[PDB]
Amino acid sequence: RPTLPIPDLLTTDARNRIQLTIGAGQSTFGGKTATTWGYNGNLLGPAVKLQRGKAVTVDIYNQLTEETTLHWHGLEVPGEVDGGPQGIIPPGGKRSVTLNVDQPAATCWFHPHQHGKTGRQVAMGLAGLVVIEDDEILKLMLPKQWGIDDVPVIVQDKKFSADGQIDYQLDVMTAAVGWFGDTLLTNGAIYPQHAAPRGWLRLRLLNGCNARSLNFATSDNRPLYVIASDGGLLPEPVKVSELPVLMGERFEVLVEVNDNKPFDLVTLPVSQMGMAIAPFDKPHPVMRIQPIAISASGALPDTLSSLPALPSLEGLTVRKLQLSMDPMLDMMGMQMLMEKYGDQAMAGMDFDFHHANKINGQAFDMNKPMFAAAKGQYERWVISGVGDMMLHPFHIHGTQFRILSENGKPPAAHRAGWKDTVKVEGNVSEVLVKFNHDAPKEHAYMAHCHLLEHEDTGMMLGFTV
Ligand SMILES: [Cu+2]
Ligand SMILES: [Cu+2]
Repeated sequence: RPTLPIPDLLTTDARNRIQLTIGAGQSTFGGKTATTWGYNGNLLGPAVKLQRGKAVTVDIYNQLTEETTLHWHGLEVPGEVDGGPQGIIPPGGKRSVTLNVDQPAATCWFHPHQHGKTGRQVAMGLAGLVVIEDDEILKLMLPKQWGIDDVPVIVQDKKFSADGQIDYQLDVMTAAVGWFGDTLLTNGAIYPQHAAPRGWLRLRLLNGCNARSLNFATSDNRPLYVIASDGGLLPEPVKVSELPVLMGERFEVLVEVNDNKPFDLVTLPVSQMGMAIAPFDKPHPVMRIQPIAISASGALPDTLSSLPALPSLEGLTVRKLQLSMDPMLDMMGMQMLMEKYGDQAMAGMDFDFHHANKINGQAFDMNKPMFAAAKGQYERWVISGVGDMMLHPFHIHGTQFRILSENGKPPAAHRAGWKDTVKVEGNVSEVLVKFNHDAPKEHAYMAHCHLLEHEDTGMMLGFTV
């Protein structure tokens, strides 16, 4: 196996600046070359490291021949630096943003948010990481050797043309069910291996797929200790045998490397339209873990953090957000899916498409924020997928929120801490959300489905603070 590539840990320079160059290059998948995009590279990006309470200025150089934006998914920052569809960086141009980090330690990420082209731009290779650190987390003695026992794991699927190029399309099928492929990448590589010291291994898992949900496990069924979610440390570790991860969600887990036998991190088949088509109809290797006898001292603490209590529900503003899809889109999309793949496309399951996906009866309008949310006050947002059968990992910019109910039930323990994404699929979810920073109509916050093709075809709204 190839060794697992490790995104460079990128810190501020002497003048508190960081440089990111967005550019086209070449990558190789199964010996066949593909044009790919990356941040400071051919593909994917670095891990930008940030400290709570410390400002940094990021200089962003768009070296593509098309417009793009740069969104910091998970970051509690004003709209002005949030990099939504309004944050155009012109081809060949430079834009600088100041990030004043004021949130708990977490693994966040960044990616484009170009109007109607987010799916393509992510599919082409653009994604990076954000490692936020604070006073508190460094006291825990968690594994911390970057790329040795503290390893990022960005898992993505791609579809390739016969000639080896990435095969991306926003068409009627993918507008309905999302863009998905038959090849799995782990930090850009096909089934790589990582050499992990005996003791404890920390994986910072990111589901960077456009539309594919994942469910992580190990090949020999050893447990995963979930220590962190989108927005940071849980109160204490949650021990699981498997870990579902929605598009754009991050979890950090520890895995015990307690002997010398190699094992795989795998993803288990999911029940989501399109996603159980072979070879994802069976458990699928993500990466091979090879135990090695080199120095490590990371540990699993009993107690990780203390989070605030859920706010009292009494008197909070409630906002309804009804997710919907044009029924003509669902029919045609599911029709083209069967025409392409056949029966397996429905395993586990019991006309201008460009504006067919909606929230509150409206496809995204960049010039029309849907509402003004309060600043510094909890609100209760109620997001409903009643009426359609698709999966909608619902993401809200400018915040880390608490899940009160997820798609019918109180959240699983490992999902009860800080989240920026909530599952919506045929039912209704509730979040307790607070915005610590402002966003004017000219640089509004987004709230949207993170199934990228849904977002690109209207399942997004803007809101101010
Ligand atoms: Cu985001
Ligand atoms: Cu959706």
